[PDB]
Amino acid sequence: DLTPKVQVYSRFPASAGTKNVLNCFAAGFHPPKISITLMKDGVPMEGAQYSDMSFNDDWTFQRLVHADFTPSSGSTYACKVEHETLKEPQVYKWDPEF
Amino acid sequence: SHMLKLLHFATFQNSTSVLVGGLGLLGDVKMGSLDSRTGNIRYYRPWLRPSLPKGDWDVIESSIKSYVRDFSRLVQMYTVPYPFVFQSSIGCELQSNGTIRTFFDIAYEGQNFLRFNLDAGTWDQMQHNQLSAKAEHLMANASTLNEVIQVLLNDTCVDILRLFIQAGKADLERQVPPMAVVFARTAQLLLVCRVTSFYPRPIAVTWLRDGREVPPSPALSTGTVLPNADLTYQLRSTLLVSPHGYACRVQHCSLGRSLLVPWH
Ligand SMILES: *[C@@H]1O[C@H](CO)[C@@H](O)[C@H](O)[C@H]1NC(C)=O
Ligand SMILES: *[C@@H]1O[C@H](CO)[C@@H](O)[C@H](O)[C@H]1NC(C)=O
Ligand SMILES: *[C@@H]1O[C@H](CO)[C@@H](O)[C@H](O)[C@H]1NC(C)=O
Ligand SMILES: [Cl-]
Repeated sequence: DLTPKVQVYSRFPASAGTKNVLNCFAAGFHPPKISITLMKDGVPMEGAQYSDMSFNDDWTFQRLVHADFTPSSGSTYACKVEHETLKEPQVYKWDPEF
Repeated sequence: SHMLKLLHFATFQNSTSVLVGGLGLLGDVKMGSLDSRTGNIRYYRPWLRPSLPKGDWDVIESSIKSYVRDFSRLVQMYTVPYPFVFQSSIGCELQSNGTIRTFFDIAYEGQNFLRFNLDAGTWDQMQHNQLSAKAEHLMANASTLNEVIQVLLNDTCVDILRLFIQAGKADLERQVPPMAVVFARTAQLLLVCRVTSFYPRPIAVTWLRDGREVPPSPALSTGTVLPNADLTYQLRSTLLVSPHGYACRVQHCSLGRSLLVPWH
């Protein structure tokens, strides 16, 4: 099996009170079954949309999850990932610079 | 260069249960997919359906659905313990040359397992184990199917490709210019060039020190390209420096002329 490689990043350079999109991309994993949840202040973000599961030329699976958001000072954003390679769900915080 | 690619995958959970998915791609433009519950094909681009008559679509759908169904049946009939995953990647590529490349590969547990040989019209065993050896001999035995696969790959896939290049030319030729910012992270200082919004995917992001390209070393990381949801892409590149002038240079076909972003 292969553990997912996860990046969390926004569509545009973020700015407090300016509309944006938060992206969580999981890749390089096998088998394809995986949960990916975008989180805000410890709770699942509303409005999340899931790309079709796909795989790359070297057979590893990948998936893009995205939600519209307006980052505010004081909120925290993360992507939580469960996959059979992980003993527990892994929380990847959004670094608001990325 | 253009490519039409059909992707399929299947997790066999037990002897009676299999979760299938599939995707149709024209370069990185998603043409459609397989409804993992009903198995009906979904069409994502408006130029697709009118590009061929209904009867052609009917034959394409029925051949896709037979492929998927027969795949699952063959595996269950001839396999090795549950759970496991098979994948297929099937398609053709046209160079500007006019040169055709075809491909029809099956993977097993994420590694090449069987590969079609177009000229001989047979199968190459890709894993050095009994399961792959069995699969190769089984598929070697399907002479007639293999004759038909040859035509599907070399004639019908290519013909449909040429037609899709024309029908979907607006998608294929779509361009979106990159936007780039540069900022520094505490470290030595780590300079970051973050580029987003670009389409198509090929791009070249390099660092200049006094107008001069910084050579590769472990001080310079260029990251991996990341997708956005609106079919544009993002890249980050970094340079460990010591507090010379620095700028990030972004070259992209949407620009003809490059983006030059100084570090301040
Ligand atoms: C196969 O898998 C499904 C779903 O996980 C289950 O409902 C079904 O009864 C299984 N069959 C056997 C023989 O265990
Ligand atoms: C594939 O197609 C071209 C004609 O368009 C032909 O010249 C070439 O020999 C073909 N290869 C095979 C294996 O059929
Ligand atoms: C292929 O066919 C031969 C002869 O018709 C048969 O004896 C053999 O078992 C077949 N090979 C496989 C893997 O089915
Ligand atoms: Cl977006």
